[PDB]
Amino acid sequence: GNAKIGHPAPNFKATAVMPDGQFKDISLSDYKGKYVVFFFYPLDFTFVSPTEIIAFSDRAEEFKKLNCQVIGASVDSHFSHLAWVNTPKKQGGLGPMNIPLVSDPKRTIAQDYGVLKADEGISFRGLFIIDDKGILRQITVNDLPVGRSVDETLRLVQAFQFTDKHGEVCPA
Amino acid sequence: SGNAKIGHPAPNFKATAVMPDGQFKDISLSDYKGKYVVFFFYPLDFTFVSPTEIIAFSDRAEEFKKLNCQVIGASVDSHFSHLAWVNTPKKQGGLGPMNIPLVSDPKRTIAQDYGVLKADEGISFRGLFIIDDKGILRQITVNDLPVGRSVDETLRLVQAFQFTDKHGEVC
Ligand SMILES: *C1=C2C(=CC(=O)C(O)=C2C)[C@]2(C)CC[C@@]3(C)[C@@H]4C[C@](C)(C(=O)O)CC[C@]4(C)CC[C@]3(C)C2=C1
Ligand SMILES: *C1=C2C(=CC(=O)C(O)=C2C)[C@]2(C)CC[C@@]3(C)[C@@H]4C[C@](C)(C(=O)O)CC[C@]4(C)CC[C@]3(C)C2=C1
Repeated sequence: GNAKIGHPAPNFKATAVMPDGQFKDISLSDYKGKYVVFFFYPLDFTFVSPTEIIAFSDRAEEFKKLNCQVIGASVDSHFSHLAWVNTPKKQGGLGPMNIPLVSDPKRTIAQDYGVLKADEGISFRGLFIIDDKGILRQITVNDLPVGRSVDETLRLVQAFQFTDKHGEVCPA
Repeated sequence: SGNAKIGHPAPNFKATAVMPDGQFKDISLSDYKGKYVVFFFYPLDFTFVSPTEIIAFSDRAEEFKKLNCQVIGASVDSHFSHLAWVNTPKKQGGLGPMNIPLVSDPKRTIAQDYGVLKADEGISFRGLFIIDDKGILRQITVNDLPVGRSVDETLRLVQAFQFTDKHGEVC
């Protein structure tokens, strides 16, 4: 792929299901000026991914206080994403979302980020931290069965922002 | 770039390491088949953020041993540089005695194989890799230089891969 630490994160333009439940075409570059956590999950209607997606959505306000946009993505269609959102939470659905979910049906976004599992056409569990100038700061890739931690992601986002700011702090 | 791919054999290496007993030894990743491995890079010796990470992994090595997991650190510095840093007491800014081996990658080929060499600076990013007991790469972590890693998160990951190893085995 083309995701390199210290280089601009690969842009994308893709259809996402938005928190209001409608579809919108969004780009990574829409979020310049804010940190971005961009994470891939393999497929909709699976059993590890919902724990992660719901945790990032549930805790979205902790990312907003860090001026950080969270974006999820999978190769499944945006229609499939919405179907999972609309499945009742008590029956296994995602329920209402506080984060957008991108659809990568051509697999080009997962390829650009180096996380496509080529022999199956789905993404590994890749997570990327992109700073407010668009520069990639952190790469995380898990094999399919093992989920990610919102606590760890918050730790990293905050730590990068602190080290970003150290040199402009008042010298008193 | 690099040859580290999830679900494929982790790139092998053979390199001089400073072992916990203070001796040099040429070791290979394949020496540790039968154990999980946490293999982590740091940019260079005698720095500020890196010793806190290295000491944290060394101090907590028993928690990895209980998971049948070997921890190995690495940088492009010479094996003499590693040994001098170990022989510098922690209270004077050194590493002090270590419970983990520290690999020397002076030709930068290990960092290149793992995709973590920072071009034109000749140092590695803060890369960390989790390799299972069959030598297969399960997890990739790469931090830009300013931000360190968490032993807690690394243990959570090792535990989680070992958990999922307990179902779905075909052979
Ligand atoms: C941080 C602060 C400063 C004052 C201050 O009241 C304050 O609240 C904060 C947080 C000082 C000490 C004030 C003076 C400057 C800003 C100077 C002066 C300079 C001409 C300016 O006014 O912008 C240029 C910047 C410079 C040299 C650095 C910061 C600070 C020393 C300063 C930072
Ligand atoms: C599991 C598998 C094996 C191959 C394989 O392609 C595969 O998909 C799975 C799930 C191997 C590596 C194949 C060879 C055997 C089956 C051997 C050979 C043996 C003669 C047989 O054919 O059954 C006897 C069993 C033996 C020695 C152990 C398993 C495996 C090494 C194997 C398991």
